[PDB]
This record gives sequence, structure tokens and C-alpha cells, in this order.
Amino acid sequence: EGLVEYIDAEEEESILIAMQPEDLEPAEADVDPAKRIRVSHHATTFTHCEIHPSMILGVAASIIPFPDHNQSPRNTYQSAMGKQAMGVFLTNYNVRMDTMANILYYPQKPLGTTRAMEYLKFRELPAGQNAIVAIACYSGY
Amino acid sequence: EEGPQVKIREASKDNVDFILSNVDLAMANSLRRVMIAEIPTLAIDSVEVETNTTVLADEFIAHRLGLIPLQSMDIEQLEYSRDCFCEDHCDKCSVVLTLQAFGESESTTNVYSKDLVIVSNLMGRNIGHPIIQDKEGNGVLICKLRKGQELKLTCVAKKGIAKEHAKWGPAAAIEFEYDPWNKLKHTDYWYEQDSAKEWPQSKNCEYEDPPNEGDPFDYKAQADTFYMNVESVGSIPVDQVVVRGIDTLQKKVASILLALTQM
Amino acid sequence: MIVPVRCFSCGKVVGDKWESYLNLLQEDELDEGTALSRLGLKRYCCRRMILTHVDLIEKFLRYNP
Amino acid sequence: ASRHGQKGTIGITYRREDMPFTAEGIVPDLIINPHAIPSRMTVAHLIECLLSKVAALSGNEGDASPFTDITVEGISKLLREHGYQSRGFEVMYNGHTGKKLMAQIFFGPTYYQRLRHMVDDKIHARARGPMQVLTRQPVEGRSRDGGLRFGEMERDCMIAHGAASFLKERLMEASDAFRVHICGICGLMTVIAKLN
Amino acid sequence: KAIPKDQRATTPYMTKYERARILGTRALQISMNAPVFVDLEGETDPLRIAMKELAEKKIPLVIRRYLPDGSFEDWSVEELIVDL
Amino acid sequence: TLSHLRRTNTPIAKPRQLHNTHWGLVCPAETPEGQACGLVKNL
Amino acid sequence: RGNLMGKRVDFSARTVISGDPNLELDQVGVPKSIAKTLTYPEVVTPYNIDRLTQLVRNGPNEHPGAKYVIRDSGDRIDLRYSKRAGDIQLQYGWKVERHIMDNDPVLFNRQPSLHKMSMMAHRVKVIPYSTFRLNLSVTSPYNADFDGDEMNLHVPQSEETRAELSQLCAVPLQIVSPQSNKPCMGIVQDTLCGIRKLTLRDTFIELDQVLNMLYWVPDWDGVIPTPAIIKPKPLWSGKQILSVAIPNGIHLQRFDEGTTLLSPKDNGMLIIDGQIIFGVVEKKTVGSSNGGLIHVVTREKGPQVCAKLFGNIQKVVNFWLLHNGFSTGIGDTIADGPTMREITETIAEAKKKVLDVTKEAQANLLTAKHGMTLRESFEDNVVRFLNEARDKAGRLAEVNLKDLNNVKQMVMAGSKGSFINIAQMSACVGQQSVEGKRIAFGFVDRTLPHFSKDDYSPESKGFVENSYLRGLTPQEFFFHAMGGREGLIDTAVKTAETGYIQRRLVKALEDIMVHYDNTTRNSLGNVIQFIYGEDGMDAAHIEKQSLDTIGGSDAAFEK
Amino acid sequence: FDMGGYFIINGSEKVLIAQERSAGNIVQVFKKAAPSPISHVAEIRSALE
Amino acid sequence: QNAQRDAVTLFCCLLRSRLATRRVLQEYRLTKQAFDWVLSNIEAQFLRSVVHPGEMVGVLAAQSIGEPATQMTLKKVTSGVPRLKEILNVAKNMKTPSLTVY
Amino acid sequence: SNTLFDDIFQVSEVDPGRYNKVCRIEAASTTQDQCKLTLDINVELFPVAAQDSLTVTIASSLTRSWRPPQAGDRSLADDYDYVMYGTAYKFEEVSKDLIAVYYSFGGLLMRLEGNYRNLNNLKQENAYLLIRR
Amino acid sequence: MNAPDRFELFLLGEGESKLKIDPDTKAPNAVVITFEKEDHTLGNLIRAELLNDRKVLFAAYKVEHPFFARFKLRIQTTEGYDPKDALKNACNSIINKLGALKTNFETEWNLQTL
Amino acid sequence: YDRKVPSPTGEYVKEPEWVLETDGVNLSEVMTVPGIDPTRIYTNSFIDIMEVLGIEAGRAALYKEVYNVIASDGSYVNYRHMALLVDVMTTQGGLTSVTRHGFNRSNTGALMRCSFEETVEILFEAGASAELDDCRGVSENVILGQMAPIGTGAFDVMI
RNA sequence: AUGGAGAGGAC
Ligand SMILES: [Mg+2]
Ligand SMILES: [Zn+2]
Ligand SMILES: [Zn+2]
Ligand SMILES: [Zn+2]
Repeated sequence: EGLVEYIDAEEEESILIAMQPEDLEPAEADVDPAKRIRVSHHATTFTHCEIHPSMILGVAASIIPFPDHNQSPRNTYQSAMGKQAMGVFLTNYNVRMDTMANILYYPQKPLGTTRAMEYLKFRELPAGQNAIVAIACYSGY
Repeated sequence: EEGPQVKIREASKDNVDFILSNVDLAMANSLRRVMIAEIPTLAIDSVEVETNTTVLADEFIAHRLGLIPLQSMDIEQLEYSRDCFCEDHCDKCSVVLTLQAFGESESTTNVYSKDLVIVSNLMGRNIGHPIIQDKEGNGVLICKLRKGQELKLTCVAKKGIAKEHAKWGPAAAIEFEYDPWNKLKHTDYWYEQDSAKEWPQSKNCEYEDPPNEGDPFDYKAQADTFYMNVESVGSIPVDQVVVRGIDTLQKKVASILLALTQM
Repeated sequence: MIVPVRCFSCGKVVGDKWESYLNLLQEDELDEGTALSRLGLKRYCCRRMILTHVDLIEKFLRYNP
Repeated sequence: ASRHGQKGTIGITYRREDMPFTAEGIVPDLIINPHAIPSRMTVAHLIECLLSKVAALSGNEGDASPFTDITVEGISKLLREHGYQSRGFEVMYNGHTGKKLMAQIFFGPTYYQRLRHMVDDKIHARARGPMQVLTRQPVEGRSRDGGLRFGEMERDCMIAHGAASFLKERLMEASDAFRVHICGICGLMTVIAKLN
Repeated sequence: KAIPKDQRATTPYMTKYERARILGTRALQISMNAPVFVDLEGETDPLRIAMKELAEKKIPLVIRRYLPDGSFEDWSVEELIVDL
Repeated sequence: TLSHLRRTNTPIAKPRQLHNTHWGLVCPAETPEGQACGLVKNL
Repeated sequence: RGNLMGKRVDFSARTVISGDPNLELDQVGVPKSIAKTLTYPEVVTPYNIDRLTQLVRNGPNEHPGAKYVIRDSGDRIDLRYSKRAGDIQLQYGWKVERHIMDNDPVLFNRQPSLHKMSMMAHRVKVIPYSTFRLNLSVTSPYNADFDGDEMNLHVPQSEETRAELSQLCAVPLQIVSPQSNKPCMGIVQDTLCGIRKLTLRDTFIELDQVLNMLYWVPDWDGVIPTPAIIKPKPLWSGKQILSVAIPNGIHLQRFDEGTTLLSPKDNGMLIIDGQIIFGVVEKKTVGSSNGGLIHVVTREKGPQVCAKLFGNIQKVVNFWLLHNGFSTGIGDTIADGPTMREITETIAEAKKKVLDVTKEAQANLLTAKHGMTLRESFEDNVVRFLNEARDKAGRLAEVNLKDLNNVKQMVMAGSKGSFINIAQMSACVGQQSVEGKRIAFGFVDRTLPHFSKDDYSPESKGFVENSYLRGLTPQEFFFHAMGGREGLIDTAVKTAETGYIQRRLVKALEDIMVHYDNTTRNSLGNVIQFIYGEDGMDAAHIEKQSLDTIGGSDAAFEK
Repeated sequence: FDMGGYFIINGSEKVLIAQERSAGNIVQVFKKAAPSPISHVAEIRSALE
Repeated sequence: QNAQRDAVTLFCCLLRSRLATRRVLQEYRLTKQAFDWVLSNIEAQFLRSVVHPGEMVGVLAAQSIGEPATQMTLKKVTSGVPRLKEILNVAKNMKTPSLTVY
Repeated sequence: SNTLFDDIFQVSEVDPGRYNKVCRIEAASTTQDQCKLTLDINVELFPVAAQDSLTVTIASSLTRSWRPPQAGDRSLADDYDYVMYGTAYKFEEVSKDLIAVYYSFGGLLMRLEGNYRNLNNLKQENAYLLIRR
Repeated sequence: MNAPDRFELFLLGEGESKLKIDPDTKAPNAVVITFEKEDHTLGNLIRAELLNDRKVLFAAYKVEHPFFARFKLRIQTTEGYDPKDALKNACNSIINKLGALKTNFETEWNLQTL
Repeated sequence: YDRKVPSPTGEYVKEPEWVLETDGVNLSEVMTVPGIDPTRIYTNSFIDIMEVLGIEAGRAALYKEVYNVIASDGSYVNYRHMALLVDVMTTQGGLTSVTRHGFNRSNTGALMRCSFEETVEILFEAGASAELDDCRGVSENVILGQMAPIGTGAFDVMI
């Protein structure tokens, strides 16, 4: 029905993309001091609009909560490390016979999530638990 | 009576909420750890499996059985296996319970600590009955079995101490709090603009007088008066937690007194 | 992979509260926070024990053998 | 590891008693060091922990989606309605002692993952074992029960210290010491030592 | 040749590598119950002995220092100053 | 598994660098460290 | 290279490593399982025979024990099997291969092994659990931490080889290293944080806790020092008790910025004999630094007593801290109301200034800085306007964090963090850059396809106007991701080039030693230096001192 | 939850890994060195697939 | 004997300036018995500070330049590791050749 | 055992220089024109207003480890409001006719300046400064 | 795998005695009692108590490494009062407060509802 | 550039000067220019310094540049080490780099050079030139499994 | 056993 289009890097070169459906194009207008600073519309000669900025990340990074408040290299380090996090790898582990299978006893859908986790089935097949954790100098161990 | 003082503000089957006047901070705390970790209890500490054609793995189930709160009231007349002169276990030092469940129904069949069955000889003691606080009278969900599945095992519950495994804690959480408006400056509060408006007042601020800007700091003050609340998990009724708590602390303070004499 | 027989951190029995928590959610419509409260799951550590829980065993039973 | 590149391994385990405790009886499953926070600017961690706490109390599901109008201030108001101090902190008590902690501690649920890389799969030790045939040196690998390389770089270290008998011993009585017979004329190992 | 006892050029002091090696060497002799030359005062450790034997100048070994060219001077452990 | 099924490899002037045109096709964060950094990419 | 210059070897072990506030400096915690495998031959001798026959009775798998007794013939009685593990008379002269034990010297190592300090002799302490354990202060020469690093351990097999270790290689005798003529180990993290905490002029300790701390230092003479305060209630001062850890005749004096023998800011440092007179104790003193405590104590009282010093300073500080506590939260990334509005209006006056230049440069009234493009001048001016923006906005946020601010308390102690860490967490993260320039046009004339062509303005080109606290936007995210990948690459690439530089330097200097004539030579007896280092000295025994014949008026010199 | 996309070869599950190359049949110009004679080059990889 | 007087110059320069008469008596009023110690020390402490023949002083230099080269990572000149790759390579065409004129 | 200096002072400056327990205090003797004092007081134990007027003394007296006290049962040598135990670390001629001594009471510092003073303050291990009222 | 059994926290080993009493060499009339199989639960409670006894010049305890359930009490007393008595008394005192704390709690409890 | 220099009265004072900085190097000819101080001129190219003002000033400037790398980076390595390297490059007579080109040329025993870079070609014409080997090289004794003449091994022990 | 590949740990 021509509401969505597929664009490769070469055609991406010829179009102007809005980043957020609403915000980025109703007409023309106070604020919240907590909210990160944005820019605007400017240039209003769009051809296309982002489906959703959080879609620029792939699978492993899609797990990181608030990645947009982390120094990049960390988001990378957690990407290497999310892949080596025990939990249920498939529901049928009892009937497989793999060399090496690690299954976490009591998996737990994380308390802070990501809209993208939805499509990654992270909440159904989690790998990690929710430890009540404390930042403190204690015994020094 | 004479020394250290108790006032109970609230009391249930599961929670005693008290105030403890006229005591050292050392005693008030030491009592709290004893309650957490040194009052003896009964828990499954050995499971012999005979079938488990269940979705869950043998030692995983064994593990859950350990955590299941078993009646430990008359516990002081059960012995420690390690002490008792039998080989392995006996009726003097262990309660044995049995489990069988087979899924018969199309609908998923459950297995509850209700379904556990004392089989050794209790001989009068009030011990080993799995605790059930559940509304429909089936406490804890050991596991589920589908139509064909079967689980057939045998537990030996033994006398144990939270120090050795947290399964033996009569425990649950123990709230603890003194000097509710820092009249002792035992903390120093973190603030952005206002200590007082940003930290919230504890419930126990109805029980003490506020300090008045118009005053200078009381440097003689010591911590008295400690607002506790002990929650029991059931293997012992709350009153007994705090009493066996005090009983044990005294017991192992005693052995020190005794040991001076021996040596 | 079945309700924890016991909240980790603190020790409260939360094993018997699963069944019932499902009923508060679905059968009389309540919302998770409310449903948790009625179970006496008051301090937030035993309060995550249940809300974060995932019952994989309901998937595990699906396999025949 | 939390979910923000804060790896770290265990150093000790303390029981509930010895652990520091919230006034309501709560005790942590886990203590990380505040020194892991400032150099690594890993603020998501700090937010997920605070977000995570309201979710738990409120029974909702904290949304930490990337580009959203969810805000450390707005989480803090929510946490404040829940009766707790709006920035994470809670007064806590040392467990050895019952005495208040002077400082207040940032306390909260935070998703933590357990990684492969547990010690009893790394732990290895060898006091002589099996050798390769070609070099008559030790075999490689813990799975084969082998020795560890004394690398050129470690050889330099011993040279620098000036520990010569040790650099010798490491390269003879460990590893591949061997006795041969030389001709005092031509100088090769040509000799046919019909020893004995 | 050799190189004469008057006109030795090198430190009268004992280098740390000399020490280490003397103590090492005596501890190796002692460990094999070759005879012990001082008053072992409880001290049962072969190396901890050699240290006491050295602090008492009763170690009868001699140090042959090679100069780069092949010359060399002998000093006795008896005569070297042990500061350090 | 999910990650591994969606991987990229590049053999052998500035290839490891995250290039503007990666926007929205390749993940800006998920790549390995060392060795393979910027050459192994994830969709 | 891989078989002669470097062999795989016997008597070795590897595991995970973790830290231990209660090991001595020069100790190494060795798992009882590893302890049980690695061996040392001991000759049988009237001095050890009772301990040795006894270790054989234990046999090969009950800790202090042994496997293998070796005979006259030199045959191999194997104590795990062998019908006569139970018998066994021990003729003088048979070796017994006993387990490793407490105070055996072993050689400890973390790779890559970049300096002599990367392999050191520790004293074994056999302990439960499967990690090795070291003091935190032996952390840096190893360049270790406990996020999963692993370390090796090599056990010496002869009497002289353990001699060589405890006499040449021992951790104490490495504290002050020739590399930089300074200590290479100091007080770090918790201890360094809390020692500054302990010494504030506000930090007073009262009796109970004073006698506990006092008891914790084991060299303690059993003499309570007289409290600074007696008056209404005997208080002691943080400074006071910590001074129990510090030896006698240790003199040290400093002077920082304010400092004036009244140190109105508790600045600097004065330690008149083993007692600290004035000043907050932090990194400049107790860190691994040039003029500091650890330098002085080592030189002044001997490595032994200094090695022991680390121990004492931690046992006390670590204790005091366990009972003070300390922590960080998002609390300390929040700058003020008012401070936020300034940060925003600073940033904006930089945005509105880069505009003016871009306006002017386009209009053709910008002049070239001598010898460079018009366009080069523009970029240079813009990156300065935006770097100073980020600094001014940072420094503005640093001024508003209180003394009770945890991030700010770590900075002061010197335990972690720095201005830029504060800057980027609270104020503004700043300009993303790749290859020395701000973000390029990857597409024709734009940077992402959400911009129009030919747009050089802050945001378009990589300015992350936001803080980590407030959070990066989509564009900003990607950009900051670009800049980070550059750093990840040439961190992976740095270690490769350096790993080589090194190998060459070493292989090229390999055989240069100092011969018995103080001449510096090599395998050819070729002269490199006539007197080593020009002065004949060893770099460990050298300290910065001022030659004050050299400055000042001709008048004040004669005076 | 298994997603497919892989093969199974002698029991073992394999994933083919996407391989990156330059496009063929595309014309690119490249400035070249300065210790060089050939100063610009326009080049084309000619693919038929 | 000249190499010896050379080697020791810079240290004496210091010694002579610290142990000069006005100063000994005036700044830090030493007594005869204390002074004789202050000498006795200096000579011992000095002797202790001589480098020990045996010191593989080569390896020690490579590592001492090598190691901090490894803590190097990031407007004119080529600096850091790439500069150090050049210096040790006696690179014929360095990336930033430059004159400094006075 | 004995007194080593006495005088009455009038406070002229309180300073909570970013502390909440200590205060650098400035004062002048109400007798001697050639005389000032600066001192670190624990203002949370013995609170001090400006324009206060404190009696100040140095004893040396009424070392064996500090036995916990029983003082109106012992010899309190005080009946003063506020009493510290410090060390002397420098003796500085402001020249003339003008001598100042420096004291550290575990880091709470004090600098006193006068002239006849000297003839009584030895270079010593000493000094319990006492205050009252 | 290298973990020590948990019971070694509270059972005594091969001829471990419960207390060891040693003459402290540093100062006179002072003793260092080692308590095998205890921790803060006890060592803090005795320290705190020894400090109310006014013929006690010094009392402090310390758990030297936490892998191990063992602490040390160092005690010093006024000449004429042997250290052990100082502890002996200190223990009974504790027991009596606890004996009181017990009955005082009961009579309170026997008065409640729910 | 700022500059410290003795004052008319003794005290070192800040007395700043105008300095000139170049893209590119021609030392041979810029020093011969009128108007400047040919006594104090510098290039980072130490390879020209060596050509123009000879080997000793080359050494001095090769160090100046090595030092400047460590220092620019914040760090400080003691002078004796950087001197030793610099002196080792500098004693053959010209600049002798740290590669198979530089140091690994120099008639030091064959086994020693063979342990770096060009293993076999070194050992080949070591066979065809029929070389003798000292065996004083640390790394030859590594190979032979003997005690290196290295601290501890630098002398001998006797009776 | 040998020989090769790939993933991954620490800087
Ligand atoms: Mg690491
Ligand atoms: Zn029995
Ligand atoms: Zn809980
Ligand atoms: Zn022959």
C-alpha cells in the first residue's frame, strides 16, 4: 500500500529522513529541564521517516538498558559479554545432546527492559537474575 | 522485672514488632545475628531418589525440598546426627518423609509439600510436619508433572543451624533501628539542598522527641532503645524465634564460662 | 523453571504464593503491585522474587516423552 | 557482570548476618565497589538500578528503552512516592556491629548476568607430567595436564633480576634437560657411547 | 698469569648478586648436612643458617671476579664488606 | 545464537572504522575487540 | 624462539586471582588444591627429619604432606600406591618431595611480562578456595585487577634457586624501582579513599573504636596514645591513630598550594617523627609517588619494615572504613538547578558563536591563519569554541558538587576519576572526533541522512551537546559510537605495535651489563658507557633534590 | 523458539557467515600516492553473475 | 682518578652547598658529634648507592622504556607510539619534519 | 607538673572552613597589645560564638598509656570547660620582641604570638591546652 | 572444590581447644585469648561488656581473616585484678541481662492478642 | 616561546622570545642564514642533526627526542635507561636502528642474532663464513642450558 | 597422537 519502503545505502544518499514521526514535523509553537537537549525540524523537505531510532542497534546491544547514557566502548563490552551469559538457550535442552549446555536454575525476566526485547524473546528466555545489589566499600574484599 | 526491657507494639502468628529499652548496642545486634543464624531447626538434608521422570533434574528437586519449612517446635529433643550414636540416622535424630506422585490427569498435576508424608516414628514430638500457611492448605509447589510423569523419593530431615545452610534459618527478615533522628550523628546524611526534606522520616519518629535547633549536641548520649521486628517463616512460632534467640546467645555465652573452668 | 521455593536475599517463603498470584492477576483482574501486596509480599526483595519470575516449566511439560 | 561492561568476579561470600542491612531487614545479594563507577562513566548502571527499584516496589516494568523521555528526575519522583529517598540511598547498618553506617549506600535491584569462566574450569597445576616426543618438553594445555610457557618475556624478567641459576633451572630441570656425548676433535654429537 | 692481591681495583664491598649466590651455595652444602660452622641457635633452616654463618664471617668460600678482558681478582667472603 | 545467525565477516583503506553509511544497517556497538575489531560486524 | 628461548615448564600453576585486605604485601594466597600438587625436594637432615617423616605419614593428599620419597639409588617410592607408605624409615640423604608450604618462596607472574616487577617472589600462604590472593598494593607492578585476570606461579626446585628468589626477587626489595627512581607500589582504591576520609580534621574516633583500631596494627606497642581531646569527652583524631601505623624517626614535609605551617586548608603534609602534625593524608603522600611516605620509609627503615607498613596502613584504614562505609549513586551526577541552567546557557553562547564564524566565513571576511586553508582556520576556531564550551561547562559543574559528593570525594583522595569524568557525566560530553577531525561527510556533503547537505554546525558534525546523565540523542549516539570505535581499534592496535617495540629494545640491549670495573659492556666487551649512567649509581638509590647553589639573587647567595 | 537459518552436518549445526566484498560493475576513481607516476586511476571490477 | 673526580662532580656540588659553614652552623646548628655522624652516614649511604657489578642494566633499560610505551594512547607533531616507531626505526621520511629557529 | 602560660582572650573570628565539627578561631589577649591567637576548636563539643571571651592556659601535667579516667575521683587539674593534648612543632621569631609557637592537637592546630612567652615554652613533647567558659 | 566444609564454622577440629590464653608481651597484666569457632556474634558482645567494668584498662577483639571462624580478644586490667576474672565477670553479667531480657519478653508476650 | 635566563642581578627571570617553526627540513642551509642564532637551532629530525653537526650532537638529540615522547605523555623514565639506548644506537658511529638492519648485523655470536628476526639466513652464512661464537651472549647460554654470566652468574665461587 | 581451522579469556 506504499506506506513503507526499502532503502539501501546508495539511495539513502538521495533522501532526507526525519527521526521521529510526530515531534519532527507538526507545525510551529515552558520546557522540562531534565529532558536531554534536542535540535528541531529544520529542513522540512522530508521524503522519509525513521521507523524507530532504537532499530539502529542489533540483537545483542538491544538488551542494554539506557545505552544512550553509556560511554560507547561499554556498550560494546556488554555486547561481547551478553553472548556468554548463562540462562535457558532453548526449551528443548532436555532432549538435545550437545557437548556443553549451561542452564541457569532460576532465570528471571529483568526488571528494566527495552521495547526491542519483545521481538528477541528475552523475557521468555532470560539469562540473568535480579540481584539486590549494593555499591559500598565494605570489608574491602 | 530488672534490666533490659521489652514493649511489644504489634504481634501476629508471623511478626512481633517490639521496642527494646535499656540495652547495649552490642547485645541488641548480637541477639539479631543469633536469630538470623544460630537457632536450630529441622530441614530435609538428604534425598534418596528412586524415580524422577520429571521435567526437572534430580538435585534441583533435592534443593527445593531443603528449603521447605518443616515444623520445628519440639526440636530441642531431637539430636544432631553427628552426635547421635546410631549409624547414619535414626528416630532419635531424624524424621523421614516419603514422596510419591504420578500424573494421572490430562490437566497438569502439581506436587505440593502437602503431598509429603512422615514415615519414621515421631514418638510424641511435634516436629517434621511440613508447615503450610497457604490458604487452600497446600504449601509450596515442589514441581509439576505432565500426564505420564512420575516422582518417587525419600527425605531424611535433620537438625541444623542457619550458619551451615540458610535452609535452617527460622529467619525471614528482621527490621532494626535506633536513634531515629540522628541525635547521635551515627550517620551523616547525603543531601542536595535539604537533609530533612529529602530523607523521609521513619515510622519510629512518633516515639522520640525531636532535637530543637535551639539545642547543642548531646555528646554523653549512648544508643538505647532499639526498634526491631522479627518475622518468622514458620518452623517455629515468632515468640520462640526471639526466645530461643536469647536462649542460645546465653547458651553459647555459657560454654565460654564453662570452658574457662575445664582448661 | 518453577517459583523459587524461598526469596533469595531475605528468606521469606514465596513458594506457595505462585498459583495464588496468578489468580489475583487474571480471575479478579488486579494489577501486579496490588496482587503482590495481598500476598503479603511487602519488602521489595521478596517482591521481585515473584514479579520477575518466569515459569519455563509450563513450556517444558509440552514435550511428550 | 551487570549489563553495562562492568565485569568482575567474586572475592568473598558473607552470610546474611555479616552483610550490611537496610532498616527494614533487607540485605544485599551483592556488593560492588563505588570505585568502578567514576572512571568508566557507566551511568546507565546507576539509572537501571534506580529504575529497577521503582519497578519492583510499584510492580510495573521499568522501561529503559533507548531514546525516550524517561528521566532520572522523573524516576526519582516515582521512587519518592514509594516512601524511599529519591536517589537510591538508604541508611544501612554494619552487620558485625549493629552500628549505623556513617555514609548511606546506593541500594537497589539491578540485572546481573552469570558468565561461563568459573574457576574450577581454569585452575591448573603441574609438578611434572607428560611430555611431547619430538621436543621431550611438557605437553600443552590444562586438558592434557601440561606446563605453562616460560616465554622470552619471562626469560627477560629473570635476566633483569640477575637470577641466573633460576633461569637455568627453569630451562633444564623443569622442561627438557638432557645429557649427550661430544667428540673432542670434530665437535659434533657423533659419538657411539656404548655406555655401561 | 692471575692478578696480584695489592692493586685490586673493584669494590671491596660484596655485590648483592655475590651475597645471593654465597648464601645459595652454602645453603646447598648445609642442606646436605655438610658440617655447620656456627652456633645454630634453634635455627634449623638451611638458608637461615648460612645467613648467621655469613653474619659471623665463618664462610670459607672465595670470589673470582672476571674483568671483561679475562683478568680476575679473588676476594674472600672473609674479607668483603657486607653492608646492604 | 540470535547474534551468531546475523553476523558479517570481511577479509584482509579504513575498514574497521564505523562509517556513516552503517547507520541503521549495521549495529554500531556490537563488534569484537582486538584482532577482528570492525571487520566482524552484526546486522 | 618457541622451544629454546622459551620452554613450556614443570612446577607451575595458573588460576584466577582475587584481592585480600588481610594478606601481607609479600604474601600470595595459594589454593590448597594447587598447594597439594606442586612440590619441593627436601634433603633429609637431622634438623628436619621429624617434620619430614611426619609429612610422609600424611602422604599425598592431606595438606601438609608429600608424594615420592627418593632413595640412595634414587628410585621413586610413590606414596599414593606403594605397600610401604605406612613404613618408611628416613635415612639422612634421601630427598622427600613435600607439598609446597607456608613461607616457601615462589615466583609470581602476570602476563604480558613487561618489567622485572612483573615477576616477583611472594611468600606462600596455603588457603581455602581456588583463587590466588594478593595484597591490593602489589596490584600495579603486575598491572592486575580482579575482573578475571589470571596469574602463574613457578616453584623453585633447589636450595640456591629459592635463595636467588628471596634475596634478589622478593616483593619487598622491589618496592622502590630503578625504572623511575621511585616506589612502584602504593596505597590504592578503598584504602586510598578512606585514609583521606579518616584524616579530615572532622574525623574524630572515640574509645571503643580506638582500642579496636589500635589492636588491629600488630606492631603496636600496647600503649594507648593520649587523646587529642580530653575535655568534655575523650575524642581521638583520625590523624592520631593512623600515626600508630607509621614508624619512628620518619620525617616528611611537603607544602602544596595554600600550605603554611598553619595549613589553613589542611593542605600539604608534615610528619614530625612517626606522628602526623598537619594535613589530609592522600595520594601525594601514601600513593606510589616520588617524595612520599613509601619512598621515605623504604630508604629510611628498610624494605622489610616498609613492606610491613602497607599491611598496617590497610588493616587500620580498611577497618575504620568498614565501619564508616562509603558509596556512589546517581545522586552525585546531579548538579544543581541553577547550575544546569548555566551549563545550558554556556553551551548555547558557544553554539551562537560558532554560528557567527560560520556566518562570517561564508560571507568571505574570514582570513587565513598564516599558512593554512580558509577552511582549516574555520575548523580550528570551531573545535576550540566547542572544546572550551565543554570545559567551561564541565568546570561549572565541578564547582557545584559539594564535599559530600561521592564522585568528588574519590577525585580528592585520588582513588578514581578526574575532571573530564565529572564533565561528561553531569555537564556535556563534548565533541566526538575521528582521525583528529570532527565527524566527516560519509554521505555526500552530509554526515547522516537526517541533515541537509553542506551543514557544518556543531550537532551536524559531532557535538554531543548532552551529558551522560541527561542522555545522548539518536544522532549523538551514533556519532559518539563512531569516536569510540576509533579508540577501540587503536587500543587493539596499540598493544600490537608496542608488543614489538619492546621485543626489539630487549633483544637489542639483552646482553648489556655492568662489569666489575663499573664499565658498561656487552658480549664483545664493546664499551657503551665508561661509567654506568654517567655517574656509576643504581637508579633505585637516587632521589630528586634541589641544588640551591643555582637559583636566587647574587645577593641572597652571598647572604 | 528455535529460529532456523542453520544447517546440520554430521550432527553438528553450522551457520553460514555473511561475507563482505566490494560490488562489481561499479566505477571508482582513486588518487594515487606521490612516489608514483600513475596519479589517478579509474577502475572497474567486471562481474557477470 | 679523573673519571672518578668527574663521576662525582654533580653530587659534590650539592654536598658542598649543603655542608657549607655559614649554613651548617647557622641554618641547622649541628654539634661536633652530630656533624661527624652526618658525614659518616653520607659516605655509607653513598657507597650503598653505587650500582652493583652484575646488573643486567641493558634488559632493565629496554623494559623501562618499553613498559611505559604501553601506557601510551590519546596540534603539530607526530607523538606517542607512532613517533616511537619512527625514532627507533631511524625513519628516513618522518611524518612531521620541522625546524625550530632562534 | 605545673602551668606554663595563662591569659584571657577575646574571640574576633569563627570559621567553619567547610567543616561541621571544627573551627579556626581568631582572638586577642585583653591584656597584651603585642598578642594574638588562632586556634582549632571542636565547635560541636565546646561551641564558640564570636565576641566570646575565653580563659586559656597551657599545662604539661596533671608517657604511660592513657588509662580511662575517674577524675573528680582523681586529680582533674582542670575544672575547665575544654582541654586538648598536643605537640609543639616550630618556634618562630616574628623578630624583636615578637615570638610565636605552633601546636598540633592531633591536627587541630594553634598559633600563639607574644614575647615574654618563650622564657616558659620548651621545645617539648608537651602541652595540654585548657579553656573555660 | 577448594571450599572448606561449612560445619568447620562451628564444630571444633582435631584437638582445637575452645579458648587459648596467652600472656601478652607488649604491656604488663595483659592477655590475648583466642576463640576458635566464634565471630562477631560473641566477640563484639564481650568487648562491649568488658568496657563497662571499670577496672579494665583495655579491651578489643578482631577477626583476623574471615575465611576462618576465630577471633582474638586482648584484655588488660588494673594491677591486682587478673584478666580472666575480668572476662569471667563480663560473661555472667551478659547472661544475667539476657536472663532478664528473656523473662521480660515473655510476660509482655503473654499479654497480646493475634 | 617563554624562556628562563639569568637576570642583571642574578635571579632567573621570565624573558620571552620570538621563535620560528617549520613544515619541512633543510638544516644545511637555514643555519647558514643571516639574522639568526646558529648556535641554538633545532630540528626534530635527528637524522639531519647527525648529518650536519656530527655523531655526538646526534646522540644528544636522539635522546632529546626519545625523552620527549615519554615526557609528552606525562610519564618520567630515569635518564640512565634512555641514555643507554641512545648510547647503544650511537656507538657504531652512525645511527644503528633497532631492527634486523640496525643491531642484528653486528658480529655478536651467531646464535644470539639468530634468536631474533632472521633465524636461518643468519645461521646459514654463519656456517659459510665459519664463525666462532664467544658464548658470552645471555641468549646463547639460554640455549645451551648453561648458567648465564648474569648477576649471580657473573663471577665464580671457590675455596 | 600429529596437522590445520574457528570461537573465546587478560592487557
Ligand atoms: Mg583486567
Ligand atoms: Zn540417630
Ligand atoms: Zn525478600
Ligand atoms: Zn669426532
